[PDB]
Amino acid sequence: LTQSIYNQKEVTQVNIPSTAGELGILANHVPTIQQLKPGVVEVIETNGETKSYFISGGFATVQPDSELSVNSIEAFQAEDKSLTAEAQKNAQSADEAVAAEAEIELEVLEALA
Amino acid sequence: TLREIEMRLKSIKNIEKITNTMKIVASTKLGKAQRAMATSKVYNEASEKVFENSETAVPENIEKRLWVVVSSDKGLCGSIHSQLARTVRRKLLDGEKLIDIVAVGEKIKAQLGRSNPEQMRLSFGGTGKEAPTFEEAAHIADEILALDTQYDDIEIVYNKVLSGISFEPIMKESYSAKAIEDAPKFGQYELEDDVVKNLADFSLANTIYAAMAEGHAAEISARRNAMDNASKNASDMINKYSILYNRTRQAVITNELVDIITGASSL
Amino acid sequence: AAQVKAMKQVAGSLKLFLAQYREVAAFAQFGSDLDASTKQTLTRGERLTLLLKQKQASPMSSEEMVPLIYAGVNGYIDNIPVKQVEKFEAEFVSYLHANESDLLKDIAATGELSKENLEKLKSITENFVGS
Amino acid sequence: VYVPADDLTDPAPATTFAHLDATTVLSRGISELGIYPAVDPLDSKSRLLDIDVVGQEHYDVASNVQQTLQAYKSLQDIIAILGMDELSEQDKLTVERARKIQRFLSQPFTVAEVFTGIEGRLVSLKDTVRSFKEILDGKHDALPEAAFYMVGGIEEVVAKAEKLAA
Amino acid sequence: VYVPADDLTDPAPATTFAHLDATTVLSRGISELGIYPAVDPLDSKSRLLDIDVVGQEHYDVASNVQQTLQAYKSLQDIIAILGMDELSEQDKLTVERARKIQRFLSQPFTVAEVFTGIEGRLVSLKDTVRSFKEILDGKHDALPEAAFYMVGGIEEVVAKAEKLAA
Repeated sequence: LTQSIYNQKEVTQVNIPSTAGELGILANHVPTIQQLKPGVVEVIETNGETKSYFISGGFATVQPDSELSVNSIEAFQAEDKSLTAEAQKNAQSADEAVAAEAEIELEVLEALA
Repeated sequence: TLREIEMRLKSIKNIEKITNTMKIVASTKLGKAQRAMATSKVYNEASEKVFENSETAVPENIEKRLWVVVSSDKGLCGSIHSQLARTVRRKLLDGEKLIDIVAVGEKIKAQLGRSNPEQMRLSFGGTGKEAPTFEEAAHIADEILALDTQYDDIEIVYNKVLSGISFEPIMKESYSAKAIEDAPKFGQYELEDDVVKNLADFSLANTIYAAMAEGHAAEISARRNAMDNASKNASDMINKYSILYNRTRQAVITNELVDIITGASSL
Repeated sequence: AAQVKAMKQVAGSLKLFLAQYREVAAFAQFGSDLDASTKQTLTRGERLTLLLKQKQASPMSSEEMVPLIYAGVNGYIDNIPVKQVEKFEAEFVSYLHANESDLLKDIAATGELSKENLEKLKSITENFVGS
Repeated sequence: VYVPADDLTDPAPATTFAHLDATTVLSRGISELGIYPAVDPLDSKSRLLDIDVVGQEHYDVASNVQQTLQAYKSLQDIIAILGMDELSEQDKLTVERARKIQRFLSQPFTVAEVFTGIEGRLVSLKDTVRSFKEILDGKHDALPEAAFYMVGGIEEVVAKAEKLAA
Repeated sequence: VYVPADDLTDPAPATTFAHLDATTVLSRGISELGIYPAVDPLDSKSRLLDIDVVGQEHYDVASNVQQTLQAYKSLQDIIAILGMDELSEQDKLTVERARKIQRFLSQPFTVAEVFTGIEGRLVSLKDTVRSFKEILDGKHDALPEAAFYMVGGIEEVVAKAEKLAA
């Protein structure tokens, strides 16, 4: 990604917001892979240390190695909007030129946290 | 002549000012290139290196191949675009005659358009002005899917770099949807019957970003070899043009004084 | 030993600050791939050499030069562009003569700068920042 | 005609060129590369290089060889600094031909058996002309520059290329 | 010796150099390194640096110092930029020994007891040659550069290191 955060050393606990619904991959999980949707992502170290990230797309390749892989475009902490309110209204109102650009930019703001 | 020696000195002596101040500037780019190479080498392999363990390569059927060359339009970077033209050509005659090429940059459109013009119809210039970003990868990868579907054997040609010593001519491969699905050991994955077509386009658009980063490092790590030798060959030209200037000055002082002594002692 | 005593400490660094500056000011223009440690010598030197400008038949006395060169070594003019720095010099020497005409009088009579007179210029640096 | 200190502007050789119908200038830098005879192809001239003497067939080749050898030594600065790889796609092919021509111009003389050991070589006038047409064109462009060194025509180049191919 | 227009082919220096047996070059850049006197160690040469004059003992050590200062000058491109960690362990030691061999060149003058105040130190010849081998042959290369900065002999270096420790 534009940033690189996680090594592949130790098994950890992570949740994923998939297109088949928000799931959870722990330990020797089945190589279940499908595209993720722009939403919140919860990551927790051992003993319950609270962390968080964000995802704007990509898959989550899993192999019987007890280690999860995740790729996206955005990967920052949650701590890191009047212009978006106009960009949201400007997306709601689109003419005959392909609207598709309008709807997609609002599905990433559905998290809003 | 004498008038142009000092004029030709000021050019060569100030060319040394340019080449010597492009050997360390590229050393800063290498630190930015590897951090832009680790942007794509520990990110894309997760969807490829582990994905190549399924080994969906070499479809046995014979169809039209595709070779996408990766380069930047900025020159003065050694012989990157010189051996790359041979690398595609050495496997062409002995690929055979069927091949198509997507040229990336201004320097490569004349490297292959003058040799194989029919083998391409779309090619954009303006790639390497700075460090390439992801947004420009989707502006060319989708255009490969916009022309026609066609090939199921797309292979990317880039330059590997190790220790920054030299470039490396190879031919990496990017699996296609038909090949991806036709895998002998793919049943270990359990995709929920979703779209398997987006798996190829996500990996293909990330091979380009992984090829526009390691080939962007072989450019910098070979630019120095074309800017370091341009400094030791300029210094070998300054010395031979500094001795000649001392010879010409020594000839002016005499051949003018002799012209005075002749005229003065004529009486 | 022929230089003024109030000029060996303000210009003793100016002499060797333009030594590692001739080669870093000529190549710094074509690309913005410079380091913050190498480009900073140009951000100060481009004003120092611009400070050394002087109009025809306009000789500035010794008591009017020591203030300026002390700020150049400390780099208190790096924010002002290469356009107003020449005007910065125009209305900085006229302010100190109406603010501390006593300091201008002692240096023009003694030429010696102790540890007390150097801290006097610190307060002069806090008043042109809003101008 | 001896030339003092490699100075053709010297008053002694400069007044000699006018009395000569054909000049064969030898260069010192050419002899340092190993090219014998060191006949400078850009300074040796003759009054018989016209179409009224040898025709258009010989004049076309001679005018094409001098143009190739000029394009290589006019870009000698870029080659000696930026390297041969910093050239265009055609100005890199002309250099390849010129380096072959510049060495194919070299010829073992009959008296050169004591300095080189290679037998003496005498090449006909018309045999030389067609040998350059098979170098300027797409023919024999796969052979290296060492196949044209100390050679008399292409008929001996292939004889060396026969040893080279094995 | 002065050189007009930096021309060593000028008749004034060239005729003067023919009578000289040795040259002592003082570089201003060496004085910037804190080296006093500022004798440039790589440009100053002599005719009496031969085994038929000074022997094999004096020649080997003197030919091993300047080659490391030439190595340091060639590795000066990466020390002032990339650092001292991208080197081979022997090349790390080479630059290290170069720092040890460049600081030890400095020597306090006896006539500088008024301008510097440092007690003068005059070193003999045979004690100087023996001192360098005890600095080059991996002996006590852990002490800082302050133990070699402006020192005389080797029995005073270790004696100074006993004062620098505490």
